[PDB]
Amino acid sequence: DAAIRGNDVIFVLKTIGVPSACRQNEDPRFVEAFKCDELERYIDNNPECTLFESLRDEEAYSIVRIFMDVDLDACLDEIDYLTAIQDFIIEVSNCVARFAFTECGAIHENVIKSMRSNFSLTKSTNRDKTSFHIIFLDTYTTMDTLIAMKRTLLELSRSSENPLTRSIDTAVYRRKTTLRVVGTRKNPNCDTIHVMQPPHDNIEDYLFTYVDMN
Amino acid sequence: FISFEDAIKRVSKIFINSIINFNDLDENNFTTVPLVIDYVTPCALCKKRSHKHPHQLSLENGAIRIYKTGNPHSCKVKIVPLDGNKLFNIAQRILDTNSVLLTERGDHIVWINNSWKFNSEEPLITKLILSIRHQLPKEYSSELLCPRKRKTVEANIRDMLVDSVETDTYPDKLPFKNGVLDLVDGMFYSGDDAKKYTCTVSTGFKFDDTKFVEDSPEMEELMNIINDIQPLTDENKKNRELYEKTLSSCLCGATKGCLTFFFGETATGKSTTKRLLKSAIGDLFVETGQTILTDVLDKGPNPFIANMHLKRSVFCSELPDFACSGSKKIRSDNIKKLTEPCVINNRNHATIIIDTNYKPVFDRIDNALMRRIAVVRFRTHLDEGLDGKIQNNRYRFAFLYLLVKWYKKYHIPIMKLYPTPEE
Amino acid sequence: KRSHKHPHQLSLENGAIRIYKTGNPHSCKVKIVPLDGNKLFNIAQRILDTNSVLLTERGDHIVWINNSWKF
Repeated sequence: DAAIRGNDVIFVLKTIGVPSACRQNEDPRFVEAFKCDELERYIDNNPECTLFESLRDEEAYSIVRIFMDVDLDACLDEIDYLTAIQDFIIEVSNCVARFAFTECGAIHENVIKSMRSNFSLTKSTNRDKTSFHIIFLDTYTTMDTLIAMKRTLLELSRSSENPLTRSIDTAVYRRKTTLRVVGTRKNPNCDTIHVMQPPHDNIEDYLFTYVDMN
Repeated sequence: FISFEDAIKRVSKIFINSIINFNDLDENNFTTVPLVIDYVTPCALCKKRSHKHPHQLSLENGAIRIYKTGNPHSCKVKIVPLDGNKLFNIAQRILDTNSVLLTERGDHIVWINNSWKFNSEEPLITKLILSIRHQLPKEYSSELLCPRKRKTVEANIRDMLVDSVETDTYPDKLPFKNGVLDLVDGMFYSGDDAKKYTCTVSTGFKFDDTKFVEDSPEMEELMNIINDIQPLTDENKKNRELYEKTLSSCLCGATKGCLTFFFGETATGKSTTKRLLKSAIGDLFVETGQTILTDVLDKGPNPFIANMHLKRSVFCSELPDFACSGSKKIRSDNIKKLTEPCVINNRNHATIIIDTNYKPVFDRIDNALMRRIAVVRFRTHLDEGLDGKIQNNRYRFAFLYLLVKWYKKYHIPIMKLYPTPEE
Repeated sequence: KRSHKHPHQLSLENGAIRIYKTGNPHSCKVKIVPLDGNKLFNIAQRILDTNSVLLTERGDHIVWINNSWKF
């Protein structure tokens, strides 16, 4: 299949709501492409920038990692946060494994093993809000599988009652999707950003468009 | 959604204390006006005492969230979600683990105690539901202590199970009662690692790696014995290969359409190899007599026709000489009609093997029979200690190592047996 | 891990017993245990703990009454 083809270039939009015509012409002021080292250097030099991660062409290469985001408007203590996240991971992993076994024809056990092997966490500097993006490193999937999984995840979010599960924002499984780059400002006049976790100190693990099969 | 009145009843049930501004709550301003609680008893969310701040309700994702004004850590957040059934959610979660499956036979298979089991006159699904309750969240755990609710969940599981799967698909894995042994390299899967192999049969005994090692005198003297049986003599140079292949093909899981006869004289260890093989296999190995091969199996009852179901190998011996007048010779029609891949869902892969001391005679012969005749013979002509070794069965794993090595040499390249039309 | 130098700690919440590691809670796992459950379930547990009911390979249920096994 892909074999040698492995995505390593990071495609970035520098402003939300880019015009389509500028995108088709690769406007240097709205569309750019870095590497891992180039991207971290660009972030380090400019701390006030607004960078947003997305793909460029979906009709040729559409191999990405499995991404969802969560947002409760309620601060929680540490231990309940750990229990909530563990229940979150077990539920989501079991559900997507069932979907892959049923519709994708994959095997359940290796899916759960790869997905429970490694995962990354983020956090928000807000004291009244708890938002985080999780990305699974050793799981790869196309766009159509994700939009099919959209309906499954939405009934799962409706069905469960754990506080972390009910905030699964299902709209991020759409065509030409974009996700905020971690450690980068969202609004030009907003100080709320995302922070890393001690388990992972590398930005390559925080970008879903980076594909590296081991 | 549900009517607003049911929602008010649910939120009132959530809070132990009464509500003084209940009358002020309406269908259009139920997310703005604060609610004041008569704090005569501690609230169920957090014990504390006499909260001084009103709470509030928010509607997201078809759920009502209760949050206390002021510091958030004072009172725990509560959510009334998913106006609907809870037992359906539990049934969905249980089915999501792929612990219960449906087969074309009409029955169900359940994964309990690291084993796939199917049985139609006991409630296995309820046992599974009771057992798996630990993996579910805490609030779902106390819901499964009532047998009636377990019956409801079992009914939901039965309804939502439409597709059918087929078991026993990989012929390259030999099951145990506590795992599966593999033929590619010879290492033993145990526990959930063997779950992906839908095996419904077992050998009947444990597998232990301590006896499955190579540096020991036991299998050294085992090759001593087999060289006493099959020495590396030129006369055996043609035999050995095929002989070894046959033994390794005793382990194969695919259908067998080729016969295999062993010719020899009396007191020639031919019956001893039966014991060496049966000790190595277990309950899967089966014996047969001369009653069925010379009689029509499609006429009248035949318990053997039902019995070979998922048998691994079948052995036929003590055949009387068919050259005697009045002795009813074998019926080749039978030997045609067991060589099929199925003899009414009679999944059959048992290798037919025969030890005989007489030259077979056939009523009628064509190309078809000789295309599937294979012959092997043994060359030597007493050690009673190995007999005790076999009876107490310490020589299993040392022997399966030889079968695995022979399978590596011959059967891993291809699953095929080469017959010898010559006789 | 190795010996959990930070001592553990216990708590009760909604009738559930919770165990968590002090210091850095992320260095261990928080465990939850239900307290009692149903009363008839507890009676069944107590009866089963006496090893008075057994199941055979054949599918029979044998009980121990009046100094004799019966089925």
